[PDB]
This record gives sequence, C-alpha cells and structure tokens, in this order.
Amino acid sequence: GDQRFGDLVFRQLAPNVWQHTSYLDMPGFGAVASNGLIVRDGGRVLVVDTAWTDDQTAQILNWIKQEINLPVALAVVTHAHQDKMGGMDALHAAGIATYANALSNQLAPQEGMVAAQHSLTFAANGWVEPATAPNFGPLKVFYPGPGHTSDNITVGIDGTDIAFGGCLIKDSKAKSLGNLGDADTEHYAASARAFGAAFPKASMIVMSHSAPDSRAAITHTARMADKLR
Ligand SMILES: [O-]
Ligand SMILES: [Zn+2]
Ligand SMILES: [Zn+2]
Repeated sequence: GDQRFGDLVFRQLAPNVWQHTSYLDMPGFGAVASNGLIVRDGGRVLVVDTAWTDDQTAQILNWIKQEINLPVALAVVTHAHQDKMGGMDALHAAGIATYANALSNQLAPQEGMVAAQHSLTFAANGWVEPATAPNFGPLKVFYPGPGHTSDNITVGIDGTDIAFGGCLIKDSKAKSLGNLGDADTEHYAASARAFGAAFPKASMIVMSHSAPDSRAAITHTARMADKLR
C-alpha cells in the first residue's frame, strides 16, 4: 500500500485522497511521523498541512506532479506548529494559495512559522465562514474549540467517508494525548467531541500522529481528555 518517495510516505485512502507522511527527529523522542492529506478535486489538487520542512514539502509537490500531474490550487494548514506549517515557504515558492485559521496566522511568527497568505474565520458554532474559504471544493473546515492548541482546526472531505482531526485526535490505542505544551486541558475533551459531531458520517478518521482509524479514535481521545479536567 504505502509508497516510499524519498524520505516521505504516501498512502491512498480513497479514489481521490492520499495521506502524506513526513518525519522529524525530536531529540529524546525519536523520528516523529506527521500526516496530512492530498485531495484531487476534478482538475486540481488541494493539500491539507505541510510536511515538517520546506524540503519535505517540496517533495510532496514533486510526488503530486508525478502521481497526479494537476495544479495544486490551495493548501490549508491546521495550526501553527512545525508539523503542520513548517513548509509554508515551499508552498509559496510553488505559487500555491495558502490558508490558515486567523489565529494560526497571528501566532505563526512567535511559533517560528511563516504565516499563510489568507486567514480563515469561524462562526460561533465552529464552521468556517464561507467567504474566507473560497474555492475549497470538498474541503469542509471546522474549528472544534481549543484542544491540542488554541488554534487547531479540522477538515472533512465531502464525497468521502473521511474527516481529518490533525493533532487534536489520537488513535483508539493511543496511551496519551502526546505534546500538551500548548494545549487547553479544560476544553480538550469537548473539542474532540465537537469534531466528531461536526462530521457524523465520517467513518475513517485521519490524524497527524497515527494511521487512519475508526471513530473509536474520537471517543478514545475524548475519554482520555476527560482525565485532563
Ligand atoms: O503539532
Ligand atoms: Zn501541534
Ligand atoms: Zn502534531
């Protein structure tokens, strides 16, 4: 299944959807995998999250050129940490329109990230304000509340059974909630549950640091997060 392409791994999840995976050494924790998504929408490609680095992100674009060979219309990144936004410069060098939560763009410089070009804003209920996500096609963007970070966002893919929780969601066999350095411990559980409620039909849950799983990823993550309160 997996396709090794340089130092990255690509996995097809559905007819028009692939997972990208890249790795960074976290001294004291090992080589940490981070996953994002690639979606073909007709004659264009949409990306969710960069790789950890500019070089790795350029490799994602190389893989897309080889395996899909259509223009990348836009990328959306799911918060201002390196695993999700570290390759912003590579996207910009490639001429790709980039989007992030307004709060992610605000936080980007202090987090050592380059901001996206465009800011998403959200209604009180968490759904993206449609004017701020033009031409997103099947990507349905939802802010579930603060959890892994204050700015974490999530993405459903219309026409598929897939929803992407980014670093908010861990798989059903995870022992912990990972790096909580920037987490909102009080609200994490409710935010994980809100993600599930936003995408009730999604049977395949994709996330940053585990392989795709069932919705038990959501229930298990939320149940673990109940212990943070
Ligand atoms: O992260
Ligand atoms: Zn993060
Ligand atoms: Zn992460």
